[PDB]
Amino acid sequence: SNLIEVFVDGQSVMVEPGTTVLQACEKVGMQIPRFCYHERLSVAGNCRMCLVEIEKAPKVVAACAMPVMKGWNILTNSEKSKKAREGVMEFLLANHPLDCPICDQGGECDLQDQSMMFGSDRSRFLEGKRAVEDKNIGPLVKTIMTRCIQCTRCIRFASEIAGVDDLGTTGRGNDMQVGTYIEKMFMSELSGNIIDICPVGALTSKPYAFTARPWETRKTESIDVMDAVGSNIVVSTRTGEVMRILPRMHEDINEEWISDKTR
Amino acid sequence: AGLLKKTTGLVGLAVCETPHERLKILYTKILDVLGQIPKNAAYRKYTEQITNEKLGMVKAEPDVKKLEEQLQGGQIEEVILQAENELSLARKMLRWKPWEPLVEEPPANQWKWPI
Amino acid sequence: TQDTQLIAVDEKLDITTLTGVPEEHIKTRKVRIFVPARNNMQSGVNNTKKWKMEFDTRERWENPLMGWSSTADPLSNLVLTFSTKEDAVAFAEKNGWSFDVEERKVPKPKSKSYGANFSWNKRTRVSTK
Amino acid sequence: TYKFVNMREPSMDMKSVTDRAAQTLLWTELVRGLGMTLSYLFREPATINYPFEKGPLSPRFRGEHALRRYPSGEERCIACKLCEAVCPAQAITIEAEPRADGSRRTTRYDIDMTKCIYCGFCQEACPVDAIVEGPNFEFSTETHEELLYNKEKLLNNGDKWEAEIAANIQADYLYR
Amino acid sequence: GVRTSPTGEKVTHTGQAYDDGDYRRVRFSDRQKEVNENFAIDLIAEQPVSEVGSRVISCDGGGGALGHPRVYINLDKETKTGTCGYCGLQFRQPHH
Amino acid sequence: GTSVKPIFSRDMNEAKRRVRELYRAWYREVPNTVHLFQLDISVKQGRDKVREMFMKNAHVTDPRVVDLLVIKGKMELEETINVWKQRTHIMRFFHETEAPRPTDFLSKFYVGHDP
Amino acid sequence: ASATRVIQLLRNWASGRDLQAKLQLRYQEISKRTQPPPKLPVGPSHKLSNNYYCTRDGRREAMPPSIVMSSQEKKAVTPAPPIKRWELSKDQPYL
Amino acid sequence: FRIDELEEMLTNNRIWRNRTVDIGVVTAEDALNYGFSGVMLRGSGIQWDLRKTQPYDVYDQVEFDVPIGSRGDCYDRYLCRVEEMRQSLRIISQCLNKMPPGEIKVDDAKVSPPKRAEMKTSMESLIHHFKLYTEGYQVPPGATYTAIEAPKGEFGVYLVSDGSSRPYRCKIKAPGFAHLAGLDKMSKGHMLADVVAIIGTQDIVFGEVDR
Amino acid sequence: NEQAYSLAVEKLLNIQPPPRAQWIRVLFGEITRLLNHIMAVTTHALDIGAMTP
Amino acid sequence: DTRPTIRPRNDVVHKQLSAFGQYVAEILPKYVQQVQVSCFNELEIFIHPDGVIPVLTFLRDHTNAQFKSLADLTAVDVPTRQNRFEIVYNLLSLRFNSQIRVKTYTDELTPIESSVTVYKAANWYEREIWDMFGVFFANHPDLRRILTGYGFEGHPFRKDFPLSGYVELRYDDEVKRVVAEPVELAQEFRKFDLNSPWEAFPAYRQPPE
Ligand code: SF4
Ligand code: SF4
Ligand code: SF4
Ligand code: SF4
Ligand code: FES
Ligand SMILES: [K+]
Ligand SMILES: [Zn+2]
Repeated sequence: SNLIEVFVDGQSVMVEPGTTVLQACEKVGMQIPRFCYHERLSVAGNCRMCLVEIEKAPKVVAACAMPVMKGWNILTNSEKSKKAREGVMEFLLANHPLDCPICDQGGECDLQDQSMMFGSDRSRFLEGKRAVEDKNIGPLVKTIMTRCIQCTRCIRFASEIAGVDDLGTTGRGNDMQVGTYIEKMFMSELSGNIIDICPVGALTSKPYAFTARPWETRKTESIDVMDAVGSNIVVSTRTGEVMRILPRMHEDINEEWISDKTR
Repeated sequence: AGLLKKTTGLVGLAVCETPHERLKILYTKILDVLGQIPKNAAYRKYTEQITNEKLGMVKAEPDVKKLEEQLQGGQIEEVILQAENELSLARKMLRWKPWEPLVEEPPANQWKWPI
Repeated sequence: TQDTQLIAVDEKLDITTLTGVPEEHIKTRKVRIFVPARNNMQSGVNNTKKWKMEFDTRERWENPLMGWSSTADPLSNLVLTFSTKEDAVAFAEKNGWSFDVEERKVPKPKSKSYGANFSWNKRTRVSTK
Repeated sequence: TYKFVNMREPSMDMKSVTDRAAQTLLWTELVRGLGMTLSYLFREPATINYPFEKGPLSPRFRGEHALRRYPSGEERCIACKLCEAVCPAQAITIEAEPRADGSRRTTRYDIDMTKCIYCGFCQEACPVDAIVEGPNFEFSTETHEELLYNKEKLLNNGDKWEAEIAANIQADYLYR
Repeated sequence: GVRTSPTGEKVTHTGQAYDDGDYRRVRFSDRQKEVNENFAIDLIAEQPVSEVGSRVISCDGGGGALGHPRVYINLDKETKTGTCGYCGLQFRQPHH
Repeated sequence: GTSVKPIFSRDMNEAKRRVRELYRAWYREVPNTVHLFQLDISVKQGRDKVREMFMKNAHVTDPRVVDLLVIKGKMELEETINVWKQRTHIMRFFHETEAPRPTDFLSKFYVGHDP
Repeated sequence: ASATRVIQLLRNWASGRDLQAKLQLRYQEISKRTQPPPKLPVGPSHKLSNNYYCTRDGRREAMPPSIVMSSQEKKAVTPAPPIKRWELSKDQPYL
Repeated sequence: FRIDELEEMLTNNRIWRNRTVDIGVVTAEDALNYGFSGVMLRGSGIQWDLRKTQPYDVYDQVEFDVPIGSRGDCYDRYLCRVEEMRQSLRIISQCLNKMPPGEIKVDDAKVSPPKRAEMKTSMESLIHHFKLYTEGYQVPPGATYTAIEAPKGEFGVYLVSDGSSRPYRCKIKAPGFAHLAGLDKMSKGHMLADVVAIIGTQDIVFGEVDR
Repeated sequence: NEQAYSLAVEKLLNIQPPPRAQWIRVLFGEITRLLNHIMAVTTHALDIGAMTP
Repeated sequence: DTRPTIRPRNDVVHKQLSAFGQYVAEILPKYVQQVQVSCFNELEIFIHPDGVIPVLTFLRDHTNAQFKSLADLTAVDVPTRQNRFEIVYNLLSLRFNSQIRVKTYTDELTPIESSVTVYKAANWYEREIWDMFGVFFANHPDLRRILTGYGFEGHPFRKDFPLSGYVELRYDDEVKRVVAEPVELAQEFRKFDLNSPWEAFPAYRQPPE
């Protein structure tokens, strides 16, 4: 047909033309660490953690938004790729505030996990960090915007998924702040899902706020009954008590989102 | 041998006052047993090689102290002990017959160890 | 080729009585196998690449002392991993637990292109980055 | 290298055999030990007068757990639950909550002393030096329930053994 | 502050207080319900609001390495007082 | 697949034979273990417990499984005979301190959530 | 917990040694228990430059077990060269 | 000065030897097949010691002689233990004199917790400590049998890790297990006082054999 | 025992302890050797009858 | 040096052990299935069960092999594989000091022949496996239960066996003895969900399908 052969660090795979590099790597099993690309959301190439080395290519390219071409052995584990990941994360993890014991994302932070896997083990940041004032956007989402990494996932979720285009960015440079400028009231029926798209604890669940560290809660699959949609969910229960409800992936019922009423 | 060594140093075995003929007879016996073993078996090749080498050196050098040195097996008593064990092994697996191909393959993925 | 006095044994293994599990734990308990869905709070994937089996949750009462989570069933915090669901189901039947099967849900591969973020007429044009 | 321990075979001259016969008959090594023990009898007895005098300790001594607090009086524990995830015996249990002020303190913080194995893992895990093990070892109790501590009991422990813990931490934080 | 229950028991800083029937009060007869008086809720409120004049303020909780991890709170909002999440001291701009 | 390796017994008949003298030994044992261990069990209510335990695994039909139960009962027999076992372990089969457990669905509903 | 010379000579003669050189006791010679604050050193990879973890990871630089032979004229080889013989003790060969 | 003091009380004493000398001999050949290790081997006469042949850590740079037994009996093993005391003192002197300047934990923070100073000041150290005490260092998949010369005998761990934050199976080779396994052949005609003189240099603590 | 377990663990990790860590390890393992041999000899003498050692 | 933290690599021992692995593979092709040497210089031999006695004897007796010490004997239960239980024999050489490992597989019922004769140390170790994994050993001199309590059931190290077991024991005055009761914990074991969902080691990645 039209399937083009593309190597990944050696072995070759059959790839549909127009497929991004990261999807081609996922076809084998190895996954690019990312913060800006969500599978069911538009791409932005923003986190720059999606950088990877193309074989016989001078500069690394972003696997999030890169139409793969003929051949193109994807050197996932190349030394230059590791160095690019290290530097990009060092930049990401410079102004990040020292809230891991106090941030609810702790233990399932993504950023923490990438630091464990592909990141340094010491900080050379000798200067002061940046602090951003909090913008309240509801009794439903806890907001600590000094922890944000400007991955723009919340903005794209607001624009495409929810459709309420009120969550945006402000300013420029390192003082760029993602929020609502006006003290507006983000009250869509899908607002709670932003808690699960934010890689860091910048946006969290207010009702559940610091009730359990998520490495303790057992997870049991079930079905939402608040609506006739019957969205697949997972109940996180610790010590014989329900803490919260998270969306389960189904691709036919609820994708990976649930309503705030369900959540 | 001059003054025969009193104790080898290991209490599990005593001193053989006439070790050279012991090396000779045990080596000849195990060479016979390997002569039994079919030619194609790699065991016969390897063991005949090492044993004919050992017999050559023991019949060449008649000083016991140098015999241990070029025999790299410590005191001659543990050497004839190991020779008896080698004889026993060859005899025991004469009828075990391991030269045949593998009995059967392991079932599917029985050795991969990421789970 | 592997002569050890082999005997055709058609009926499936009944190691149940060998395992020592009590009668009501081997009969009443219902175990399900599944691929654990990834935590939506994370984008990591390598936790939905195995077949885990877990048992029905039982009573969880609070002790009079500190309101702890004392329970009675020992096979509550017990989860077993398996490479393929066939191994898991074989283990389940041979042990004798009533088993339930859920198929391995995997993400459908969607066509994604950055050129969709902009357009001349398509609705897919973004409004902010 | 190695040394043979017992190959010193004896000689057989008249002097050596007479000496050995005397030692066997006129018990000598017997008298040797009998006189050594006498030397230990007249020595200074090693004995510490408990409880008037206590054994020497070190600033790192691991003992009764306690919950410290900041100089302002606010408890240091922010309920990160790191200590609960660390305790090999799972003797620690926390329930957290958004307090009236807001600071995420523990609704429940109990350490099961009978489950605890006194390792000091909790204190080294604590990122705010909230949980610590005080120098106290004199808490042998009568009832099993007395050992099962509570959040209030831990706070009282941190408020009783406090100058101790502050002084020990001041003398040990550089090592750790 | 510590207050007495309608039964007479001393309430805790978490708000725990065994109710009227509440058969689990025989544990306290011939004994006492151990409660700590030094409530952390109010022992941080009376502390003065620091008036350091800069946009973003560092806080380690005092004692340097002995304090909490260094956090940079933002003294930006004019309508409230910034506070370090770990310790709780309220920091504010000196009325701009 | 269907072909498998035995432990001792070739067919249901010979394993059926092994359980026979296992019950033989248990029968001849029960009275003098009652006497030796100072059991509060009586002779008849000793034998019927053996009978009920033998009937407990009535459903087993795989041979190898039958060899496994017979050898485990053999270990049980050695543990009992030479007084390695203790009186409490002997009583363990008899459920004294264990309260009676209801069977009907109605009592199960009355007690608590349990199938 | 030193003694009289009359007893001091009695215990030494009974013990057949000069034990005053070192007793099982421990007097003022012990280390002080108020040592100054020690400035602890650092490790090798403490520089702020050329400390890339890619060229320093140990866990990541571990390959799977190298397969030698699978079910799917060389001479005889020993697992190790024969171990040599140790030397006798120069200080005290025989106790 | 007290090690020799113990020696003089026990070594040359008539009844310490008589109760112990040449009771329960163990043949050197039959010792190693029985899985015996440590002084149990050295008492019989095999020149084997993991501290020298397979030197873990810096034991190779340390000079020391081992006590090698003569008759393989109880008394030879006891003398080997005491000479091991003395060689231990010599080793202690050697390591005391030559300790180098350096850190205490591996500089790599992903496997060892970071120092408390960078904990409370640096992002990387905070995250690494949080995950290390939350998850821990995930170990690459693989199986090892690590053995050292524990004072009882050779002590080993068969640690097999699947490739996650948790181990898959650790097995304990304790020096006393094979010892008690062979304890039947150990005493085959000696009196009861002899079997209790045997379990002494058998030095069997019932915390590791039993696991 | 801690030396054995730790050595296994960072053998898996292809990591070596710093030299000072090795020296502390061997010094304290030898102190442990002294402790354990004292156990064996003294308790053995206790069984045999000797109480003073 | 440049790598002060990474453990030293000893390739000479690796090549020499690989040579001996080819040796032992050629000598006994009947039972050997797959020999490989780990990165940290530790060789493992995967043999068919029927070779428990022969291969070990060849490793115990052969002049050029010379392994007479049973360091330990262990089973590693893994429910996934068809024959769940795998038995590891650890041998140490004296003349040619080195550590070798031979590994065999068996399920719950298919017996595996008992070494004992090849290594009389195996006996107690042997019993442990039977008393701890259910792996019965053919013609073992005395395969009685060794570690667990009297009249026990199951085999605890089986991964399906619960951590807390099934039955505790305690005093009962009603019968004036220690009695066994079904498990009822005072506080349940919290099973923490470790093993972060991000890939750790790209080298050991499982191939797809
Ligand atoms: S969101 Fe920020 S503060 Fe929270 S765990 Fe992640 S890095 Fe730490
Ligand atoms: S607030 Fe959260 S989702 Fe939005 S850009 Fe920042 S990190 Fe991303
Ligand atoms: S010492 Fe502290 S952290 Fe360690 S087990 Fe005991 S209570 Fe838990
Ligand atoms: S580690 Fe310290 S701060 Fe965290 S929960 Fe435990 S005591 Fe509180
Ligand atoms: S995926 Fe490359 S930056 Fe978001
Ligand atoms: K989030
Ligand atoms: Zn603060």
